[PDB]
Amino acid sequence: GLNLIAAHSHIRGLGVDADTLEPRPSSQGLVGQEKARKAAAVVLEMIKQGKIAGRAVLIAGPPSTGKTAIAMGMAQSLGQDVPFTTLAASEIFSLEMSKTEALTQAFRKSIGVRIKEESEIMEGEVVEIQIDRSTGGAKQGKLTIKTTDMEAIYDMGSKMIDAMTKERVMAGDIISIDKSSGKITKLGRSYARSRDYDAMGVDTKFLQCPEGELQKRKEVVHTVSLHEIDVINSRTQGFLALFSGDTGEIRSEIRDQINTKVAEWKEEGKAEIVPGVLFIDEVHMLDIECFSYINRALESDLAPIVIMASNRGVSRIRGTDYKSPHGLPLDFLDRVVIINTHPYTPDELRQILSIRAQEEEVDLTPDALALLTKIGQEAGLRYASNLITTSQLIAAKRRAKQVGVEDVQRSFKLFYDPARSVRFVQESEKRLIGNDGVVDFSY
Amino acid sequence: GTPIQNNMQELWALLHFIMPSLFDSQLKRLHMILKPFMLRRVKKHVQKELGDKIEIDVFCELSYRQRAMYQSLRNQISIMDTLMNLVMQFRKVCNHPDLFERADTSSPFFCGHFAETGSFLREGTNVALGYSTRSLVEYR
Amino acid sequence: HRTAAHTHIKGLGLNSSGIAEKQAAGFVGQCAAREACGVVVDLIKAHKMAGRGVLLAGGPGTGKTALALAISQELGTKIPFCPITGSEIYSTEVKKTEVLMENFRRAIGLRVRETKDVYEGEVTEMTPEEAENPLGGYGKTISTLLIGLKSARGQKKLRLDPSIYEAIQKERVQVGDVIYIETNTGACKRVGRSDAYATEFDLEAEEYVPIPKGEVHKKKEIVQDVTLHDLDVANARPQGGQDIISMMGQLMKPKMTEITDKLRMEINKVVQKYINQGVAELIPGVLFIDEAHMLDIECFTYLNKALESPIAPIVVLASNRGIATIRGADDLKAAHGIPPDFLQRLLIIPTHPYEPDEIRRIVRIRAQTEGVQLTDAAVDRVAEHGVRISLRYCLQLLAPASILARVNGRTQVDVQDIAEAEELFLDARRSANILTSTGESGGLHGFIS
Amino acid sequence: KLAKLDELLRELKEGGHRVLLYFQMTRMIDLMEEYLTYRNYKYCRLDGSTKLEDRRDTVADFQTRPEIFIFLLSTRAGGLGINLTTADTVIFYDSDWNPTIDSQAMDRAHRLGQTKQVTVYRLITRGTIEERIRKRALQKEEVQRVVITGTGS
Ligand SMILES: Nc1ncnc2c1ncn2[C@@H]1O[C@H](COP(=O)(O)OP(=O)(O)O)[C@@H](O)[C@H]1O
Ligand SMILES: Nc1ncnc2c1ncn2[C@@H]1O[C@H](COP(=O)(O)OP(=O)(O)O)[C@@H](O)[C@H]1O
Repeated sequence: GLNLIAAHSHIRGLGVDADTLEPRPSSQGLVGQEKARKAAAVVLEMIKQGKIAGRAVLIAGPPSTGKTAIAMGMAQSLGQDVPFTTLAASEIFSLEMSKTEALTQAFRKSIGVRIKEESEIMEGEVVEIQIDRSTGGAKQGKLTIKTTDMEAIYDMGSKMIDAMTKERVMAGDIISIDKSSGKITKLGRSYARSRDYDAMGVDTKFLQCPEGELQKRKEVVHTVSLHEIDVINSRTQGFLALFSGDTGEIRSEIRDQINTKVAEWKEEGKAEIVPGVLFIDEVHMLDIECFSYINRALESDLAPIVIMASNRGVSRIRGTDYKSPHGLPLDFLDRVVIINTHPYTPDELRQILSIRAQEEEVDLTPDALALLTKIGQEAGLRYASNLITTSQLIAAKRRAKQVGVEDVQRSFKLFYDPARSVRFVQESEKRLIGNDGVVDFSY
Repeated sequence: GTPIQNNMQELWALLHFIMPSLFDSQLKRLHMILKPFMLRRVKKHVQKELGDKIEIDVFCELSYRQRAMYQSLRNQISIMDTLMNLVMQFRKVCNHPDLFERADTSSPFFCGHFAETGSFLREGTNVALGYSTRSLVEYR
Repeated sequence: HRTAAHTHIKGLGLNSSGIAEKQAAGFVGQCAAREACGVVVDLIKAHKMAGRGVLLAGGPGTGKTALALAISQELGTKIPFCPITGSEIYSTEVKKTEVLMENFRRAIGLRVRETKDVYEGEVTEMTPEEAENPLGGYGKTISTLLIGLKSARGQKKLRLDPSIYEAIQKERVQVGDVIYIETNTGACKRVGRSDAYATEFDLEAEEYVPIPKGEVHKKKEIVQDVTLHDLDVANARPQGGQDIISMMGQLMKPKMTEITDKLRMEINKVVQKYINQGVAELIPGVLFIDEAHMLDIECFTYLNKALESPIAPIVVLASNRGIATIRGADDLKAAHGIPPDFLQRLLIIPTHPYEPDEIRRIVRIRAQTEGVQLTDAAVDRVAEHGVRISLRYCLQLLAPASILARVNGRTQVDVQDIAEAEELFLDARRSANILTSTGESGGLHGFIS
Repeated sequence: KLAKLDELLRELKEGGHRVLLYFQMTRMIDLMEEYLTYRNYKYCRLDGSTKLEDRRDTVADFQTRPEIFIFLLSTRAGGLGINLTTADTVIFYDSDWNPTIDSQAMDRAHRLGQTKQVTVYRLITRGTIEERIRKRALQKEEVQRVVITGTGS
């Protein structure tokens, strides 16, 4: 399809027992990190129950230790039923709006309003339309329509005749009508009328006739975030700003009205509130002004749960000239719990490389897998995973059916790992541009 | 004025036609057996006032549209192993690219729904053009 | 015709086995890097993986930009090659991470088959019909237009929607014009006057055009190449409809906007439907970020999200820097000028400085490419400057020396013409010595420090 | 070709020349006929779709009056028959693989009663399959002088 293979495509979930929250040593694409995956499983329970508001969890650990992997596992195990918002901290630095507005919008995207609405909908194959134009048009008309089970004629009002002539409905068209509003959508064309469609090229697809009742009360479930309600109410076609993104700094009295309106709908039972989760990757890229905002944005009943990831040691907080653990001020870290991810053992590296090789289309000999595992221990899990693709392409060019040690060794020779590339810049120092800007171009 | 054509059996068909008692079915021998049955005077020896055919093989070069077509069509030879098709399809763009696919009134890609006509025949002479143009991004 | 720095590069010059020929396709050497760039080319043509990164790491002048240009030539014109410097990311209209996403999506192509459903003809008659609006305050409105279109084969009368008549009004159509009406958009194009009116005696240069051939009503099949960025932008600032928003959108100043991830995920679903309908095929390509050391820690942090995207392109980075300070992260130093965090994601292709004989061979390729003839003494003399100063410097001398030769009437450059070019046109280090020697003097004739 | 033809036709019409154009594709006679109507050139057409009385008269028209500049003429339907001796120029917009047919076409102009020196132009496109055509034709005409020479009788 459209969706290609990416770094995380193998992650299908958290790999955890739904009864006990015990993580399995490998399942759903996640290997190891068991203490961290158990803690992430407890956080999913908090999210799905919705009771607790504005918890902030930090996933802290070295690079390539599965902090994003666990975050993808949580997103995949919540599924489409819950708002999950994936923010890179670099995105808050908009030119369109202030940092705190961008953080408000991110929080507001992460609470859903869930609304259930019925419509009668009419769906069937068109047997016939006649229309009388006299000559101004649309004076009267009749629709005959069927399913495999039922056939009816309808007398049409003139605005339905305008809908029919707008959407060029003809005999054989399979249509649905949202009769609460009278938009008509041409679901397709019946195969039984294929020869009527003289203007349709050979690439044209055809459906079978619809089934059952011509009219059904379909029930639709909508989830709309608080941010969408905010943006709708910002200008005459404010919803367009959900796509073009040119929302200004939306005024807070609009949001306060909406908060009141949604609490009204909750108590009336017209709607339900669905608290989601905001994920902030590389949270250390936020500055001291962002953190002091987030402190108190977490205190609302309409706060999502927040989940954050950091690679950083004791490091300088942005927007100040002093250093703190994770790169985050202690003022903020007081309201956070930390989940820590560890480095992998060799058998965990072997398993992750195997899963990555099976998610890719790669037939991998046992000695190539052993070599890639040793490279993993010495050069890191990402570099070994990047060599899988490379070795497959080398093996394919020599027409080989399997990736052998020979192909991994070409890959290892052609593409340096970070440690070898660091050595390369240290040995090549006079030929590279140094931090003083000096370089020598001569032989 | 051109009896010899592609090959010699294709000459025998003309000789058999005139004398099927003689001809039925080493090249230097031919000139000595055709001599009773053929006569060919030639315009250097005859009508000398008709000065020779001045000739210019021009060796002109492709335009940008042609080579864009040509390369996409020449790529098919690399994919091969169909020249019985392609030599003519190449020759078509050698002559003019509108023979291959004619240039026409054009516009950007339209990223939207509209109701297309299913039948030209059943439309008739009088028709109402409604405004069907609609976004495929469809916020519910 | 015009010759630039890389005009001799034609490709990576690899065997079918994927091994570099020592001099091919304009290259000399870099054989290990050309072979690695060959495997990168095959990663791209496979169109199976998203979001792999490559670093071209090596000193200035070691052919990193030549290699990236060679990749673009190995891929050919079907695949999107999207080249930028890191300095291009710093937009004033939109946040820096927006232009990263735009360039990521320019790097992903789509080829799509489109049906234009269309009307054509000479306008034979044209007649509006009206609505008597009582209390709107804008007065009357026009309820439909009836228009007669005639082609060579047949004729129709169309009762147009008001918004299609507004398209005809914008196009200034009159009776006897030939027009085109794309029902996809409702747009109207005036093709010309009908050839039935072809006369010299109009002051204005009219397009007299023949009556359209075939039926008045047609369906045209067109194959279009678009990127995901073209779709994003089309739906962010709409201009295709005959509605009032589309109309005014054509009059307002063009403006980039911080397109939301909601629009991008919606357009993924639109494109996925074109793919499932079989009318489109995906053509994922590459983003080349030259000068990637000019990025900053916020850009690199954003790439950690962007490269996880399941339809991200392949990203090739070039850097020329040793241990250097990361921009926007002034306490942090790392190799290549790239954060250690993000460097773990890349495959690094190191490029190496040339030997004297490789430089001599590049001088000959480059002289042949600029179309200038040298003596072997001249080629040796230029190659000496390539060794002693810089490859770039010695290649810059070929064009001056050719003029200086031609000025003496000799068609072939010899050592005297390079000897003059050396003295007229200094390198960076001889110029730095003039600066340093003079800078002891103050007053009028000093250089300003 | 059509670019180089347009330049050549201008040089010829400013020269007062009169021209026969041969095509291997009749659809190219349609496209060429548009281009001619989009310019000042008076012209006539013959090909294998024309009826025989139209062939009679269009040849007679062309031979009658020097106002007609150009005579579009399909290679096989138009190469074989009658004199066209008030032309002076022959252009093969496309050249037959069988060189005999191009010879017949050329000698509809180069003929007894021919008014002026016939100049033949052939619009070969470099690097295309057209090169193979003209090579095959030139090989075949050499073979057709191996396999005969001399008066006969
Ligand atoms: N425990 C794991 N199980 C399966 N895949 C993993 C695991 N840990 C990491 N990976 C994979 O290895 C790569 C690097 O880990 P990632 O989570 O992206 O790094 P970081 O922790 O720096 O965000 C990713 O493609 C990820 O999917
Ligand atoms: N292997 C090579 N063969 C031929 N020309 C080269 C080679 N490497 C570099 N060049 C040329 O030398 C110049 C410097 O290379 P360039 O790619 O600009 O270096 P950088 O790595 O700084 O981009 C360019 O004109 C380039 O075309």
